[PDB]
Amino acid sequence: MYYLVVNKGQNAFYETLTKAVDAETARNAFIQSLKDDGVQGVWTYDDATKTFTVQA
Repeated sequence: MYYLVVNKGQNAFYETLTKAVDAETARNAFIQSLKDDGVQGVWTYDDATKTFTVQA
């Protein structure tokens, strides 16, 4: 569905919000594009917030 992501590492901050239809879809589909920008990091998304944080 509509989830937002925020990448946090040591010297790079990138966050994007895109329509993913579902959860794991946002987990698999979004993670690719979200990583497509800042793959270097790995995200940890919450359900309470509905946001993933790609941290490297």
